[PDB]
Amino acid sequence: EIGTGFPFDPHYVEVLGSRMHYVDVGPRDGTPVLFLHGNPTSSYLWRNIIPHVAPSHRCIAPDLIGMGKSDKPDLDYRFDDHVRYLDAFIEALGLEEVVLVIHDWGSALGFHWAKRNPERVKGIAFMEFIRPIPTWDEWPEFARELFQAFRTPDVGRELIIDQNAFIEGILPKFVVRPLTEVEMDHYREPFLKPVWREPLWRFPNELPIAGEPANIWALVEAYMNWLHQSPVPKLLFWGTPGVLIPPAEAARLAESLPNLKTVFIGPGLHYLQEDNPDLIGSEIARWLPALH
Amino acid sequence: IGTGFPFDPHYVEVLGSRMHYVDVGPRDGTPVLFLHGNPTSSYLWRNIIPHVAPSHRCIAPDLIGMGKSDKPDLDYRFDDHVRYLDAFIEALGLEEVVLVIHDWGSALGFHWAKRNPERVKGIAFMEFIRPIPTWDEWPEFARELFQAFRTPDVGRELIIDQNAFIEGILPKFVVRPLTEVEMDHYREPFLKPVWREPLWRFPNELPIAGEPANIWALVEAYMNWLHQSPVPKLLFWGTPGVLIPPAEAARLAESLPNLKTVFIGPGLHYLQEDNPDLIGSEIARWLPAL
Ligand SMILES: [Cl-]
Ligand SMILES: [Cl-]
Repeated sequence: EIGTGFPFDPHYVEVLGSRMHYVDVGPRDGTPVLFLHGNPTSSYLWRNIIPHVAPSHRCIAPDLIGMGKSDKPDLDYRFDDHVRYLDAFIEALGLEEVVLVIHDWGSALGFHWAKRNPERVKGIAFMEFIRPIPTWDEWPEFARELFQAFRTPDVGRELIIDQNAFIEGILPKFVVRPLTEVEMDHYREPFLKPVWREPLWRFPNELPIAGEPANIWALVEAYMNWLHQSPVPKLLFWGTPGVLIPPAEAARLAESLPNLKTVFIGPGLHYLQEDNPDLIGSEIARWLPALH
Repeated sequence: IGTGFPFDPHYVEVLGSRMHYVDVGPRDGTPVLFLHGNPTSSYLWRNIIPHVAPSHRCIAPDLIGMGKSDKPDLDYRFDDHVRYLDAFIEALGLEEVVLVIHDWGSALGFHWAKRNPERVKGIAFMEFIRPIPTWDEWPEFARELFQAFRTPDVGRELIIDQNAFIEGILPKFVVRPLTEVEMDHYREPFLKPVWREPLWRFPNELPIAGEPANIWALVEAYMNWLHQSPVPKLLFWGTPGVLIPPAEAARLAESLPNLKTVFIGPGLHYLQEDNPDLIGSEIARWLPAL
């Protein structure tokens, strides 16, 4: 029964201004074994191979830049981009000599690194690796039309980006046994529809206005009532005309909040820190010792 | 007004995610906890912290999904932020704190303070979230936009597609002009993302029938190196395979020096998913001989 779990603590190293994730298990010394995945996978692909090797050797399995749990900087993600990031990853880890275990585009990276660093490679295990394919007749007939479409302008991006054809189509098509839903979800995870700007939209939809949404209205009314009764020392900064706290609200708070000091900061709307940070910071500093 | 952000990054793992935070000033004493709101980050506090750090530890987290913190798959409702900030505070082992809070950071800070009243030694606040009884009390110059933000479909087109909260509201809500350097700090966490670009670029780099020529030459070059190199080699292959069918495995057995070959049985391309135990155990048996 082939394992679906990924029982590996995350490790990250900063590389050319981004972070790359990697598996790092086994002893600390000896020759490390460096596992390189390809498209559209991650170190997840090695999850059931690493445990055979970890008892005797250090196992390092990075996620290529833009993949797995690695950062996704704004690159073209051409082969040369992957070369740069993997080169810097190996150097950031201070690796000397390695054994390579490589697959697909990770094999193009590994072989290219090995050719440039032959003294540092003690062995290469490889499988289903990138070699020059002399004609499309040498490409498997059952996947020829699809890969030709991937390489066809516009249509390739529709299939791979809009329809996720490489994860939903190629990946199970190129495994003989059936992948489970848990396994597909691990492969889907780095490429789900991005969170992106969701937090910025959800916040205004939570603002407590005219009783709605009711759960936030109740919670905010509760802490406003707490503030009205609490002896906690309070410091209010307000600007004019303000947004949430106009002058009239500042005066209401002066009437209603115990133990309140109020500072007017001058012109201000909502992000008062951008209009008079020096007064805000200096007044906080002056107020803090009075809290002893 | 300074535009730089001269604070070393710190990260802490919270509920499976990394949260970024500023941590400056003395390492002990009561800490001052700065909480930003929408659509900002610890960057909002960059010119206020230096007044406070001489006397007190200053901690300024980026809320989950914002700043340099991770972006897990959440709804990003208020309750999500409550959970991650609660766990952030406990992860740092904070006991008593002074709060300095703004906007949704004030809703988070006041709500935390009410639930933990023994641990709050003071609260500084500004432009904070309070119950707004009617839209009448929302300033007219921003009222239509916030009504639109809360309208189905329209609100997402504005905030997500057009970045209205960063490109519109943020400078609308500062009296002086924000500089482009400041705008770029505020834009950075929310730049249009990379997404699936690597998945499409890879098949367009495959060396097939000579193209693309730069990859063809590079791949030919390392294949020529492999054919002359004495390095120990171990090839796993399956049937029918994809890139390495049986006839190609046989050709490699003839042409590569110092090669051991292992047939794994049925296999196409991701052989690790069809026979991981044979691949892993054969690598383990092979490594001592190196
Ligand atoms: Cl908001
Ligand atoms: Cl590919």
